[PDB]
Amino acid sequence: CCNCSSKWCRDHSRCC
Repeated sequence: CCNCSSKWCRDHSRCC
């Protein structure tokens, strides 16, 4: 799933 570490992944998607 989306990686919380990522800045864009968290900025657009929510942390797993």
